Parts: sequence; structure tokens; C-alpha cells
Amino acid sequence: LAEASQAHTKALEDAKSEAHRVVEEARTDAERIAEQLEAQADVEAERIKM
Amino acid sequence: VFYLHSRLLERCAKLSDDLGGGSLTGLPIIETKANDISAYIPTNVISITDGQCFLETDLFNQGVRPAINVGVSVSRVGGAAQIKAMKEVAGSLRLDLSQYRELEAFAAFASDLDAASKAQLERGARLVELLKQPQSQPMPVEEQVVSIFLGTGGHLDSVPVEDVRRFETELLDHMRASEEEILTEIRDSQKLTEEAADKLTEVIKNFKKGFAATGGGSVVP
Amino acid sequence: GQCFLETDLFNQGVRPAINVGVSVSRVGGAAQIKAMKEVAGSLRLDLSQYRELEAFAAFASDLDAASKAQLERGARLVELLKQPQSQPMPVEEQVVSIFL
Amino acid sequence: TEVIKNFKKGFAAVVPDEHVEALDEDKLAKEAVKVKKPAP
Amino acid sequence: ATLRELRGRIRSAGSIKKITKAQELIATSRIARAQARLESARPYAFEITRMLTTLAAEAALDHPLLVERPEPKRAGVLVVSSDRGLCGAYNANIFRRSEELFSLLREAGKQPVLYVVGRKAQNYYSFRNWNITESWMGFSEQPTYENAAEIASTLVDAFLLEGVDELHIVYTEFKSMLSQSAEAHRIAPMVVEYVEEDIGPRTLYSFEPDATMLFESLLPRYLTTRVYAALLESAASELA
Amino acid sequence: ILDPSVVGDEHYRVAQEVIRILQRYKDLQDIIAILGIDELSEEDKQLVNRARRIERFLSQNMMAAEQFTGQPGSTVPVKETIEAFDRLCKGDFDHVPEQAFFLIGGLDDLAKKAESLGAKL
Amino acid sequence: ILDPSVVGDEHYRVAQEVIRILQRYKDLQDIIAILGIDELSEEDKQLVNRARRIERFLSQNMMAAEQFTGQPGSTVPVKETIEAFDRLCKGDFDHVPEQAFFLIGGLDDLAKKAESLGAKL
Amino acid sequence: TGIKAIDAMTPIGRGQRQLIIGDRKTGKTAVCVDTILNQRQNWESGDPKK
Amino acid sequence: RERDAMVAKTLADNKKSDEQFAAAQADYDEAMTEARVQASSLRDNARADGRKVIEDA
Amino acid sequence: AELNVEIVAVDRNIWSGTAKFLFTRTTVGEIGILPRHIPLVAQLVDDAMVRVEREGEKDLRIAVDGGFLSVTEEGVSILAESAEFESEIDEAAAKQDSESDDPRIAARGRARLRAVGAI
Ligand SMILES: Nc1ncnc2c1ncn2[C@@H]1O[C@H](COP(=O)(O)OP(=O)(O)OP(=O)(O)O)[C@@H](O)[C@H]1O
Ligand SMILES: [Mg+2]
Repeated sequence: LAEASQAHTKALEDAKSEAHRVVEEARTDAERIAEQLEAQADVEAERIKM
Repeated sequence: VFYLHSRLLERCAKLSDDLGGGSLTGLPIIETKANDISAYIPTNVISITDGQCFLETDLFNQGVRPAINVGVSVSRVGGAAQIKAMKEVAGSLRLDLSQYRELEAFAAFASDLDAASKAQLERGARLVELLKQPQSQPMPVEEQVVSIFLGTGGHLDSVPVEDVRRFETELLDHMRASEEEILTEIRDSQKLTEEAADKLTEVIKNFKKGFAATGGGSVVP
Repeated sequence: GQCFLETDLFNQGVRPAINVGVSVSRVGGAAQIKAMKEVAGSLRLDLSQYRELEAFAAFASDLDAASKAQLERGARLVELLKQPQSQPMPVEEQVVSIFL
Repeated sequence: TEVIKNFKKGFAAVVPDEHVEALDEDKLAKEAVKVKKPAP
Repeated sequence: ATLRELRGRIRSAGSIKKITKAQELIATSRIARAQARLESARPYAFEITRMLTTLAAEAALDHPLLVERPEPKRAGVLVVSSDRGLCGAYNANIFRRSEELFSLLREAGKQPVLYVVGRKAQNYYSFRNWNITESWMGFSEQPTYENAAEIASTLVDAFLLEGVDELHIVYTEFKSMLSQSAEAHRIAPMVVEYVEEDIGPRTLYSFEPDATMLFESLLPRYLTTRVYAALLESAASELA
Repeated sequence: ILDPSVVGDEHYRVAQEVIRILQRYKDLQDIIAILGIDELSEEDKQLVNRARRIERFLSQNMMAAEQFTGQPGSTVPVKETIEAFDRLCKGDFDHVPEQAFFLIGGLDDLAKKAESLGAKL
Repeated sequence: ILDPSVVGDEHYRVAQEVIRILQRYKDLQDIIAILGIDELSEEDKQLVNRARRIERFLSQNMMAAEQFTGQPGSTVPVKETIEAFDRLCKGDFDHVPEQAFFLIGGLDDLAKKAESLGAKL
Repeated sequence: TGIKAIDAMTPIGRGQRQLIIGDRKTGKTAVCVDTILNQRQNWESGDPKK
Repeated sequence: RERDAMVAKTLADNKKSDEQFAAAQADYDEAMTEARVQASSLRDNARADGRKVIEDA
Repeated sequence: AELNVEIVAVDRNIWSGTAKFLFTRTTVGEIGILPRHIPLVAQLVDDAMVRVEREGEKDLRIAVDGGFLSVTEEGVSILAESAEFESEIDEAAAKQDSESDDPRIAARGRARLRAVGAI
């Protein structure tokens, strides 16, 4: 019982940390996509200008 | 009239290196009526050309777009007009699609099917969802290689068949943003080496653990 | 318009052999009295839908209550429109029949 | 409507043989408790 | 317009051919499974049969289910049919055998009483204006022993009583996978046949509490395991 | 102009789903006519009920056909049509009979005629 | 000209026997594919193995493949072909693995390809 | 052609004649216009061999 | 009585220990699917408002 | 030597092996079968349990429902409308079902309870 009680919170904090890591990677490639998309926006704008 | 069309289509040639090496690739278009490919002008131009892509209305209505009938569509040039990567990832595709088309009568009796039969049925459904494509959105050859690697490599068996399309898109999007080196290797080397296959597989695994299906569940094996 | 008569419907006992599905009159209610225009309002569409429904449910094992009710009403309406040769009916008696 | 309904009350609106002969009684199988004690 | 019509007919016939071939292969798989069930249910039937004959060796054979009732007035026939209808002359053969049995019963002053298992028997008998005492549906393809227990309980309760003098079952016997034969069986009252001696100086059996009570408590279990075996043979025959 | 760039994403999605359902129904019609509907799957029976309700809901009592059915005409905005056929394809009216879909207008007419036949939605 | 009046009686008999076995195998192929080889009978399993062996021995090392493999092309006399397929249909090669029948000549090539695979007779 | 179905199942070479055959409103013009649009990156390379 | 209490405490300990053991992976998958849904709502809000940026430009 | 136990349900061979001792409960009281024993036939009680005791393992415990017992020269043979091992009985539903009013299901519950060690 003692070892299961400690392993519960161990797995809990491990999941917390790894999930924070994954959502951080998501919030990274999110702004990556935002960059790419605004770039495409301005190139389409200049295309229509020409 | 057969002369009228063959005289025109026999000028689409692939010249020698002694003549410059130029080439002219012909894409004629024929409108059949009620899918009567046995009419006169369809017969002529089918006899003249090197291969045929048969587009059908029934397939178009079923959501299969482009509505190409991969069963009767042929190319007499064949793998000689493919890069090694596409030549090897798409060889495991025709037989799978044929097995799916011959098993899709048992789509409602997967309980009574052998394990291999049900596996072929599900892989074929995923592959049919893989060959769909929006209009006015063509893909470069390395992205098609990665998509067909997803399909034939088993990396779509964990994804619900109603999500495959999205998954594919998103994965390519990820690889267009994070790992461009894989696509660059496939584009410059025309082949998918073992190192690139390992890199692509681990990228797929990470993306899968990051992917969110529409049914709610995870797509991890 | 057209009153398309068929040999199949003739042999089945439907006489006149009018194919109610494909027969039509492009004047319609303008060529009827008020009583017949009201009682025979959507008779042709009801009978077309009944023929479609019976063709669909020819081999069903259990239908709903509305489908069964429609099949019974359609069978009665079919039996009601049969008529022997050279036996005309006045317009009031036809009104009474289609009201039945 | 009421004339119709009052006429409706005055309106006057078995197993087939199948001619199948009898089964042979020798064909009617009999479930039997096969006693192994002789007392016929 | 006949050419479009003919192409459409070809397409529809191709669809039908595909569906029926799929159904044939599914039926092959399911007949394998049904034979499995039958040969897995055989041993308990064998053992209860030998225990019943051991009991009857030293029993008072006066049980109502074992005595021929004088002046038979009614007979309860249980006709085992299918629910799905893509079989061949399966139900037709069942009904022919049941009609022959009904004629044999009318030739002995007995009014047949009709219990049915399945929807096709219900159709055939309601179209012929029979009054069906009790029907059972939904388990003609995968019958469980609970269905057999219920059916046999209803039949023996109708026997021991509105009341019948004997019970028959018309069902399909499965054999050799190429011949399935409709059969009429008389399941009650059981015929007592004294076969042999077999054992003379044999170690006598002890019975607890006694032979007669055990026998009269085991007979209905024997009848219901017979009905179970009948349902299993009928399911295998229907799949074939 | 049946293009996601012209009519919007939901209009186009609903139209493509209606077309897919009706095509599957047209493919099953011959089987249903020969072998019976009970031979299909449960998915296919569900789709067949939906397809019959959908093909009846595409019909409408037009203004110029009052001379042929005695019934006045109806008008349905495009957004009401989109949402109604979305609900049909999702299965929100699979309990309403096949009638009450036949020669009506929008969803209010559907409710009226469904309750005229003893049902709700 | 596959006729006893032209090819003879033994040729015709062996050809009809091979064709019968192959047709039965093609009949069983759908049951094997959908439901599995395990469900088959034992006479059916024997016939399937014999038919696979025959169907593979129908192949040959062609003279047109010599440019790619270097192995000279085979020219099997018709008598040797009749004898080889008679012995196949009898069963004299029901134990030899399948890969020993691909692209070989007559019977001596078969025996040598088998012995080079740890299987004789 | 940039289309997965064609590029994978019915490949087209440089000198081949491929017939796009179909009834109507099945996507033949769409296939050919996509084949044309896919050559934009080949054009941006400046290589007369590509 | 306290020996009975000891064996009852043993059974309850093992029981709710297995319970908490399973709940560990339960909350683990719960946290991860929460993270997945959060991550997919992210970057898709980004796709949407980026499409809006292109349509307004 | 040992005896041979063969417990066959109505539709499936439940268990079959060799055993050193076989405890059960007839409608005339408890009983224990040993390698040799007079031939006997006896109806097990409504909620019978059957404790088989093997030489090199633990005592298997089987809740039997609808059973009969037949001991012969070869070995024991138990019939059963339904048999459920000790390793598979859910104490929750088994206990909750015991106090039902339906006789058959209550007997099943009491058997499931005896097999797992309680009651
Ligand atoms: N891959 C696709 N995905 C979705 N829709 C498509 C696709 N390809 C074509 N379409 C749709 O099909 C419609 C008609 O297709 P298209 O005009 O290309 O066919 P076509 O062969 O030119 O027929 P026709 O020459 O008779 O007009 C277009 O409105 C287009 O939106
Ligand atoms: Mg066009």
C-alpha cells in the first residue's frame, strides 16, 4: 500500500511534466504555423497587386 | 477520324539525346455518355494512348474524389515513370486495393472473417481514404511518398477511418514545419533510405501521441 | 397530358389500365368541378407514392404502422378506381366514390 | 358522412385439407428409456 | 430504351451475385461453428442417458411421462423452423413432415396441438388458419440451453395436465453435410424397452435418497436435453 | 458554384453528405428489391431509412403547382435548408414516419405534419 | 488439337487431370482467401498442396531470361512433360517444398533443385 | 501530376499519352488543371531539364 | 477481534491499493487526453485566425 | 492411485482430471469420494459446491448448478446445468443475488458464494 501510494503521485507528477512539455511543443508549432500563414497572406496580397 | 486523332497523338514523343532530349506529354480528354467506353471515338483514343484514367460518376458521388477507377485505370509505361521512393511505397498499394475491393462484400461480417481478412478490409478502407484529394491542391512527390508511406506502412491502422484525411494533412503540415530534412532527402535522392524511414517512423509516433481524433480517443497503438 | 395504358396493369385486373405513376393531365384542377377538385386533390400523388411504397416493401418482414396504413389505403383506392367497360358514372357519383 | 356511416352497419361484409397422406408410423421415432433389466 | 435497361439489369444481377456468394461463405463459417456446438453438447447427453437407464434399472416405471395414456385425445407437436429465410426447401421440408405427422395423428383420433419455434413456421401456420398455442423466436441460429429448458418445460407442463396425451417434435436431423432430413420424433410418453441384462453379478448401485425419486427428477432433464440436441441439429441443418 | 469557396463549408458538407447517402441508397435498391431489406446490415438499414426520408424531404409544394395539388406553396431560406438537411443526415428525425416529409416546406411544416400523424421531433 | 486423335491418349489424360486439379483449386481459392486455409478439409488440403505444386511446376526457366540470370533456357520434350505431370498428379512430389518447383526444366532439374534444398525423392 | 491516385497507381512519364476519360462532371478538367498547377515548383527551379 | 480487524485491514489494503494502482493510469491517461485536446484546440485556433488574416489581407 | 473426475456441463466439458478426494453435497447430506468407492448415483443439492483436491496443487472449488453425481469403477462424473470455478465468481453480484426471491437464481447465488469461500 505504501509503495502504491507513492507510485501514484510519482506517475501523477510525471504525467503533469510530460503533458506540459507536449502542450509547450504545441504552442510552439502553433506560432510556427501562424508565421507561415501570414507569410502566405502577404505573398498572395503582392500577387494580386501585380 | 482514327487517323485524325492518331496523327495528333503520335506527335507527343520523347526525343533522343541526339535530337535534344525534349518531350511532349499528351493528356487527351474524352467524354463518354453513360459510361459507354465502347463507343467509336472512346475506342479509338483508348487504342491510341499509352494508358487511361477512367473517372466515374458513381465514385464521384460516393465521395471518392478524384473519381478515378483504380481497378480499370492502367498505364502501360508503369513503374518506369516513377521515382524509386514512389515506386516502392506504391507497389504495396495495387494488391491491397484489389483485395479490399474483393473483400468489401463482407464489410458487414467482419466477425465471421479471418483475422487477415479483416485486417485487409480495414487497411483497404484506410487506403481508399488516403487517395482522396481536394481540388486545385496538388502535392509534390515527396509529400505523396510520405502519405503513401503512412497508408502502406500500417501507420493509419490506429486512426479512425473518418479521420485519416485530416491526420495525413496534419502530419505533412508538421513535417513541413519541423522536419524538412526528410522531405529534402526524398526530393533530392528520389529514394527513401532506411535512416530516413526510421526518422519518419519516429516522427509519426510522436505526432500520433500528439494527435487528437474526432471520436475522442487517442490514436496511439 | 397522357393516359398511359399498360398490358401488365390490364392483366392484373386494373381496368382502365391507366399507369397512375406516369399518367398526368397538364390542366389539372381547372378541368374539375369544385367537389371533385377538393375530394380528388392529391389522389394521383397518393397513388404514385403507394405504388412506390409497395414496390419497396414487397419483401419487408415487418413494417411500421404508418406504412401499413398507407398500404391498406392504397389497396382500397386502387380497388375503388376499377370500372367495367361502357359503364359511365355521373360526376356526383364519382365525387361520392372518391369521397368514400 | 352520416349516410355512409349508417349504411356501413347495414352492409353485409378453417385449416385447408392439404390432402397429405399419413406418415408411416414406423418413421415416427420413439424416445425410449432403454432399461437393461429383462421383464417384458 | 432497352439498352440502358439491360445494362441496369446486368448491374443489379452482379450485385445479387456478390451478395449471395458472400452469404454462402458466411454460411460455411457458421456451419463449422454449429457442428462445433453440436459435438460439444453430445457428452452430457450421453452421460445423462446412461444415468437415466441406470436409475430405470431399479425404478418403479409408473411416471406419467413414461406411461401410455389410454384414450389419447390431443397431441402437442413442436415444429422447429428458422427465422431468417435465405435457406432452401428447409422450412418446406419441415412443413411437409409436420403435415404427414398431422395426418398420422388424425388417423388415430388425436387433435394435433401446435407449438412452433421460428418465424417461418408462424407464417406457414397463420396463413393456414392454425391456432398456435405458443411461439418462440429469435434463437433458431444460436440456441442456448435456456431456450430448450423453457420449451421443454412448457411442453411437459402441457403433457402432465388445455392438456395433451403425447408430444412430438418435427425438426431437421443433420448428417454428412450433404443430406439434412426432416424428422418427426415422439418425445413423450417414452417407450420402455427392456433391451438386455448386460450385468448379472454387477456391483449394485446405491441411490440417494432412492431410485424412484431420482428417476422422476431426472426424466424432465432428459427430455429438455433431447430438445436442446434437437435445436442444435436444426440450427446446423439450417446453416447447411 | 457548389464550391466550399462560394457556398461555405457547411452548405457544401451537407450537400456532399446528402449526395453520398442517396448514392448508397441507389446502390442498395436492387438488393432491397430482390432479397429484402432485412438482409442488409444495421448500418445499411439506418442509412436506407435516412435516405428515404431525405429523398422525400427534397420534394416541396411549389407555388406554381397549386393547380395540381390544391395546396399552397412554400418558401424555405437556404440556412434553414442547410440546418434541416444537417439534422436529417445526422439522424434527428429517424423516428418520424416517411410521410410528413412529403411535399412540405421547412422544419415548422415538418413538425406540423409529423404531429398530424402522431409523432414528434 | 488437345485431342486424343492428335496428341494421343496419355497426353490427353494427363492434361485433363491437371486441368481438373487446377479448376478445383481455383474453386477452393475463395474459401481459402476469405475464411482461411485452416477451415478446409483434409482431402481438400491435400488437393490444394498438390495443385499449388502443379501450378508452380507449370513455370519454366525461359530462354528469354538467360540475359538476366545466366542460366540457359530449358527445352523439355513433350514425353518428359507428360511423365513429370503424371507423377505430380499421382503425388510423388507432395513432400518437396514449393520453392523447388519455380523456374526449372524437366524432372532431373526438379530432383537436383530439391536435393539442393535437403529434400530427396 | 500532383495527384496521389495517378502518381501512385497510373504513373505518367515524359512522352506518354494518358487518356482522361469519363462521362461528365467527374473531374477531368480538374485533373488536368491540377497537373498543370503542379509544375509551378518545376518552373521556379529555372532548370530547363526540370 | 483485532486479529479479524488485521485480516480485514489486509484485504481492504490490497483492494484499495489495486484500486489506486489502476486510478494511477486512469488519471495519467486523463491528463494526457486533456493535454491532447488542449494542444489540438491550440494551433487550430491558430489555423482559423490565420485563415482570417489571409482573407482580410 | 487416484480417481478420475469429469464434470460436464449441459453444453461444454467443464473440467476433467485426476483427484485425491472429491467433496460435494447430495440432497441426503454431505459426501466425500475417495479413490475407490461403491457405485452411487445421487442428486446434488440446489446450491451445491464441489471441492476437488488434487495431489500437487490447491483444492479446486466449483459452484455447480443443476447437478447429478455418478460414482463408478472408473471415477466420478458430475452433470451440471451451469458450473463456475472459484477463480471467476464475482462476490458482489453473487452476494447481492443471494437474497433474491426467485428460487433458482438464489440457489445459483448461494452456490457462487460457497465456491469462493464465504458462507
Ligand atoms: N478532387 C475534387 N474534389 C472535390 N470536387 C471536385 C474535384 N474535382 C472536381 N470537383 C468538382 O467537380 C465539378 C466539375 O468537375 P469538372 O468540371 O472538372 O469535370 P469535367 O470533367 O470538366 O466535366 P465537364 O467537362 O462535363 O464540365 C467542379 O465544380 C468541381 O468543384
Ligand atoms: Mg471539362
